[PDB]
Formats: sequence, structure tokens, C-alpha cells
Amino acid sequence: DLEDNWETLNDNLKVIEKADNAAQVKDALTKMRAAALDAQKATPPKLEDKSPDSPEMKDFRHGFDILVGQIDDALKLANEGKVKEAQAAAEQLKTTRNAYLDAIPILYYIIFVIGFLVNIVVVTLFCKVSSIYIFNLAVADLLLLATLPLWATYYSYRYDWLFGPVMCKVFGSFLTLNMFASIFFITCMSVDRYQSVIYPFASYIVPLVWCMACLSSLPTFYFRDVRTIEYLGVNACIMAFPPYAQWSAGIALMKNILGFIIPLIFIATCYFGIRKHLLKTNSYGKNRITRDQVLKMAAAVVLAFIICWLPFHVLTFLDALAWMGVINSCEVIAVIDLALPFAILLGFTNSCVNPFLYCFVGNRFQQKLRSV
Amino acid sequence: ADLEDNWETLNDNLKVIEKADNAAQVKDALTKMRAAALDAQKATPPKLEDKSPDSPEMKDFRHGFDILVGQIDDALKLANEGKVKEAQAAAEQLKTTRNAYIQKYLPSDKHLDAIPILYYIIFVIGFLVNIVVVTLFCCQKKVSSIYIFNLAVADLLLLATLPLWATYYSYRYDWLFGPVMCKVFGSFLTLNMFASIFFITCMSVDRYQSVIYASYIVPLVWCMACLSSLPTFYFRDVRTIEYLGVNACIMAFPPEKYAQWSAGIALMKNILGFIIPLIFIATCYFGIRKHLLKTYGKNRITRDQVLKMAAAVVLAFIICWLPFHVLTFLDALAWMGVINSCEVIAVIDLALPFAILLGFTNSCVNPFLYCFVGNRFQQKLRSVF
Ligand SMILES: CCCc1nc2ccc(N(Cc3ccco3)C(=O)c3ccccc3)cc2c(=O)n1Cc1ccc(-c2ccccc2-c2nn[nH]n2)cc1
Ligand SMILES: CCCc1nc2ccc(N(Cc3ccco3)C(=O)c3ccccc3)cc2c(=O)n1Cc1ccc(-c2ccccc2-c2nn[nH]n2)cc1
Repeated sequence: DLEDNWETLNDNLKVIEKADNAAQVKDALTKMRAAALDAQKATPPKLEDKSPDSPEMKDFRHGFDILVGQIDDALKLANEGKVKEAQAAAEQLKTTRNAYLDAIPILYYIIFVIGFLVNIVVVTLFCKVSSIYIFNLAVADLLLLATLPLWATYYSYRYDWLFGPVMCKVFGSFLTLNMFASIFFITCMSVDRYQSVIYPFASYIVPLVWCMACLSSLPTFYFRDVRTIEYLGVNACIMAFPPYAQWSAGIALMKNILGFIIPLIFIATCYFGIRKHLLKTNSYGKNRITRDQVLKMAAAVVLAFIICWLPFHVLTFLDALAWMGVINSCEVIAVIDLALPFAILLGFTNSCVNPFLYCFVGNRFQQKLRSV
Repeated sequence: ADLEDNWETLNDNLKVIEKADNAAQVKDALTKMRAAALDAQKATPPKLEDKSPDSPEMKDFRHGFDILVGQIDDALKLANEGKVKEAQAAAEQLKTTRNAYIQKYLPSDKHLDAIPILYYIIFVIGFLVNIVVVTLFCCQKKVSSIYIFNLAVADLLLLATLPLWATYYSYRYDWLFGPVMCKVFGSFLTLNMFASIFFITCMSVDRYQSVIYASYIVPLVWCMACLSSLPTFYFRDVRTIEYLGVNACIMAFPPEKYAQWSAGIALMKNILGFIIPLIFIATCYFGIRKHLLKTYGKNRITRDQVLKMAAAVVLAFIICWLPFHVLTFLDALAWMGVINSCEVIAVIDLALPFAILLGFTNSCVNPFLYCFVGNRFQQKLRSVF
């Protein structure tokens, strides 16, 4: 009965988008208004045991009054003969449809000190072109790990910003600038290792990698601000999008493409580009033992990237579909929310892995390649 | 027996030798080649028509075929002995001879110091002007404003490649960055050049849509730019030019039909990069012009100003991109065999880096056309309506 009224509201929503005349739009909105009023009186199979006078059955009923109110606004535009305006008011209904632990701080700090220690070891031992990318990656990793105490304290006050709205934009962007600079230098490292594997034959690339990181962190500086979430009654540092569902889905999609898809394309093309070349050699003696060892070092950098960043990017794509209206079951939406800070920690863990993948096995890679 | 038709025969049978399983199949293709090579030695190149037959240019041409016939006879000696794998290996050596021909019959000392300086003086300016846009959006905090950001980002990435080309041109076209960078930076250049053009189009459609009166368009514009830069990614590679002793980053088309590919790709550059975009820019301008001329004394001053802003974006596009696209169409006809005057061909080559620079200059103009007159367009449009 509840799935039968929401199917009607979601069916006609698609109709409004594919409609060309205002008579088509008014017809779908009339079928919606009736279904919204008919759904307002029904009890869902999740709250079928619940009482009608409960505070849960005070706000969820109020939610429909908002939905009917938004349908009437769209109806007023359609009756005036305003297709583009009534179709725009229908996009606001999508946003209404979507609206319908001590271990975490300890874990943020334990990986902070470790990551700072292993990366301060890289900067000091370094103190070649490949070695110039190691320094920059170690610097970008060090600055990213340095922001961990801030997010640990932010979570200790259960999502509360007490540092200022300027710090929300400044430290918010600084986080994104170094996260991308770390990802984009991992890519440089994979392209260089591939270039050396094929042919044994950098003051422009390093400033470009920082410029691309500055550009990719501009929506972070444009949207991040201290806001009051009326739902929880708290002051949080969030992406203050204009009146919102479209922007959250669009930005979630940009996080995956620039931060995982495009980088992983490169990491994977370089690994299989190194695997194909070293397989065409056909080694038999101790060279078969040597080629396998080189291949293991090539396999490690691509496998460590997907172990550290795939859990978070999977959660981000699932969240994007929620704002689109694909996934609507609140039970599944709650799981994404709970798992999110553990997925965010794996991203920071990649900075602890990096010294072992490139610097600590740097000399070994070149010596075993010049051998085969 | 027209040299080009003789090369088609030599290249056709080369493919036959590779797909052949018996020595009788190989000897048959080599016999057809030997005849075609002898028949091409008596022919005059479709550009050396003016030059005498005893000239040193005509001497190396007839000599290049004596090498080619000599290599065919070596392969024939193997095929007659019943040596398929050996005759097929000798056929791979003909490929090296055919490539030494196409480099010559299809200089770097045309160098000017002015070109690298001009590439840098517009790089810093463009970068500065585009950063100003990015920073002013930051200071400020619309759908149109979301296309300004993307266009500025595309422009910034395109300008960032100018030091690579001002350096490549300075080493008389000797690529010292690596063959991987030739594919990577070659495609990156094309990806952002199209993304800049395709977002100019979005901006003109939006300004027209508002004059009469999105989270899907921006990713599609980048996807269309990715697709349009696939022939650059597939063909850009470092190739050795033995004549100059210089490794150059060039479009490595199959030498089997190299002239056909250069003409076909030159035409794709004009349709996707100028014709289709210009159709939209021009339809939107005259679409806006038709709306303001319909629907005064005091109210004519304001409408004229709005039309001047509409006229600027279409006129700046043809000033920046028409010189290069004209040169590209003239070059396509050279590959076809239409224009054969080396005097006229030399002019295209000399003018081309300057017509290339105008394309990059469009990125310096863009901040003045959309961001710096952004507020003015909306305030004067909400006035007339
Ligand atoms: C190495 C992990 C990096 C990382 N560290 C984080 C640390 C803390 C927070 N959280 C949640 C949290 C958990 C514990 C305490 O708080 C925050 O409250 C928060 C506050 C201010 C700024 C930023 C985040 C999330 C992340 C988080 O998602 N990430 C990943 C990440 C980052 C930015 C972008 C990004 C990229 C392009 C365009 C826009 C954006 C963006 N996303 N949010 N704003 N801007 C994409 C992925
Ligand atoms: C904003 C101007 C953009 C621009 N910058 C360029 C910068 C440098 C070079 N030149 C010549 C030069 C001059 C000075 C120093 O070197 C190069 O040597 C060169 C080297 C590697 C990659 C590319 C170009 C040319 C151009 C150049 O023609 N263009 C215009 C352009 C670009 C690509 C395409 C294009 C579109 C669809 C399919 C295929 C292609 C294509 N063309 N060449 N490869 N791929 C069409 C027009």
C-alpha cells in the first residue's frame, strides 16, 4: 500500500521530466497530489506497530504536508503555462523524497604518529627524477596526516565545529589539496616506473601536479562552511550547497572520477604495461626468480591503492544514488553513515603504506631492472 | 602506373607476404612488387615535376628504388629456395626503405626565436587572467557560473602545456621528455582544447535560453572531449627523423595509407573544433539578436549594450580560431594532391605556429567575455524583461 503510492509519485516524476506541454505536467502533478494525500493516512510496514500520536508520526506526516505544498507550487506554475518552471519545482520533490565510538578517535591518532614517523624517515633518508617524486609524495602525505588530530577532536564532540568558519574553508581545502597531490604523485610514480621498464633513455611536472591539486580543491573552498543542522541542533563544518540533492550527487561523482577512476586507470595500465613487457622476455634461470620479484613490487602499488581507497569510493557512489533517488531504504542508508569514518581512515592509511612501496624498495627496483 | 598507384601495389603485397603460409604465395607477391618498383623508378614525384631528371633530388629517388629492387631480389632468392619465414623477414626490411621514402617524398631550420618568447608571454598572462576568475568566484562565495568554472579550469590546463611546446620548438622539434609524455601530454592538450570549445558552446546556449525565458551536461562535455582526443592517444608517438637526426613527437599514422590519414584527421579538426561549434555560437547570437529587436529612446541604450556583449563572444571565436582552421584545410588539400606548389606549402608551415598561438590566446580573452561581464549581462537582462 505504501510502496504502491510512492511508485505512483516516482512514476509521475519521470513523466514530468519527459513532458513537453504544461497539460502533461499538470496531469502528472494531479495524480501525485492525490497519491500524497492517500499516503499521508497510511502506516508504513516499518512503523506499523507505532502509535499515531507518537513524535515519529508528527514529523513524517508533516513531511507529506511539505510534499503536497511543493506539488501546489508546481501546479500554480503549470496552470500559468510554465513548463520549464513546473519541471524545476519537480526537482525539489526529489530532495523531499530523500529527506523522508571511542575507538574512532584512538584509531585516527595511532595511524597519525606512525604515518608521520615513516614519512619523516623518507624526507630524512632522501636528505634522480624518481627520487624527486618520492620527496613531493612524502611532503603531501606529511601535510595530510597532520590534519588527523583536527578530525579526531571534531568527532570527539560528535560533529561540532569550534575552530571558526574560516578554519572550515582553510583546513577543509588544505585537506583536499594534499589528498589529491598524494594521489596525483602516486600516478607520476607509476608512469615513471613504466617509462623505465620499456626504455632506459621533472621541473615542469611537479608544479603542474600541485596546480591540478589546487584546481581540484576549489569546490571545497567554494562550498565548505559552518552551518546549523536543525535536524540534530548542532554547528557543523559542511558543504553548504544552495537549496541541494543535485549538488551532493554531482560532487560525489566528481570525488570518484578525479580521486579514484582516472588515477586507477593509470596505475592499472602501467602495471599491465610492465607485466606484458617483462613476460615477453622469457627468463629461465635465477632471472625467472628475479622477474617474479620485480612483478611483486609492481603488483603491490596497484593492490595497496584499491585496498585503501575502494571502500570509501564505494560508499560515496552508494551515497550519490541516494540523492538521485535510486536507493531509498533508510536501513541501507544508515549503514553507509556508520561505516563512513572507518572508510575515511583507510585513505589516510595509504600515506603510511607509501614509504614501504616506493622509498624503502627504490634502489632494489632499479638494480633488479638493469639486471633482467 | 602513377607512383601513388604503384606504392598501393607495393604496400598491398607487403600485407599479403605477412598473411601468406606458402613460399609460392610469397614469390607471387614479390614478383608483383619488383615490376611495380621498376615501373615507379621511371616516374617523377608529384612535387619534383619542375626539377630536371639529372638533378641530385631525382638521383636519390631513382637510387631509393634500386635499393628496394635489390631487397626484393634477396627475398626472392629465399622464396625460390623454399624459405617462407626468411623471405617474410626480408620483407620487414622493405618497410624501413618505404618509411625512408615517405619521410622525404610526402626543414627544422625554419626556426624563429620570436615564437618561444610569444608562447611564454601569453602563458603567464592567460594563467593570471584565469586565476583571477577562480579567485573572484572564491571572493563571491548559478548554472551559468558553473560553466565559467569548468571553462576556466580547461583554459588553465591548456595554457599550462605552453612551456612544453615553446621548448620542443626550441630544440628544432627534438622531443626530450619521453615517448609516454608524447601520448600523455599530446592527448591532455586535445582533451582540454575541446573541453574549452565545448564549454564556450554551453555558455552561448545558456545565454540564449535565458534571453528567451545541468549536473548531466558538465560530465558529458568532458566525456565528449575524451572521445574527440582518442585519435591523438592512439597515434601520437616519438619517431626518429634520420634526415635531421631528431626524435620528434608526431602522429604515427600507418605508412600504408599515411596521406589519407593526415587529410582525414585534418578534416575532423575543422568539423569538431570549428564548424559544429561556430554553428551554435552563430545561431545563439542571431537568436538573441532576433529576441531583442522584437518585444525605443531610453530602453534602446540598454538593449544595444546587451547585443554588444553577445557580438563579442562570436567575433572573438572566429578571430582566434579561423586563421588556424583555414591553414588546416589548405594542408588537407596538400595531402590530397590538390595544392602541390612548395612555395604556397612553405607559407602554411611558416604561419602555422602563429595561427596555433591565436588558439591559446582565446583562453586569455575568455575571462573578459564571460566572468568579467557576468553580473552586467544578468542585471541588464532582468531590466529589459
Ligand atoms: C585521506 C582522506 C581524506 C578525507 N579526509 C576526511 C577528513 C574528515 C572528514 N569529515 C568527516 C569526519 C570524519 C571524522 C571526523 O570528521 C569532515 O567532517 C570534514 C570536515 C571539513 C572538511 C572536510 C571533511 C572527511 C574526510 C574525507 O572525506 N576525506 C576524503 C575526501 C576529501 C575531500 C574530497 C573532495 C574532493 C573534491 C571535491 C570536494 C571534496 C570534499 N569533500 N568534502 N569536502 N570537500 C573527497 C574525498
Ligand atoms: C589551443 C591550441 C591547441 C594546439 N596546440 C598545439 C601545440 C603544439 C603543436 N605542435 C606543433 C608545435 C608548435 C610549436 C611547437 O610544436 C606539436 O608538435 C604537437 C606535439 C604533440 C602533440 C600535439 C601537438 C600543435 C598544436 C595544435 O595544433 N593545436 C591545435 C589542435 C590540437 C589538436 C587537434 C586534434 C583534434 C582532433 C584529433 C587530433 C588532433 C591532433 N592534432 N595533432 N595531434 N592530435 C586539433 C587542433
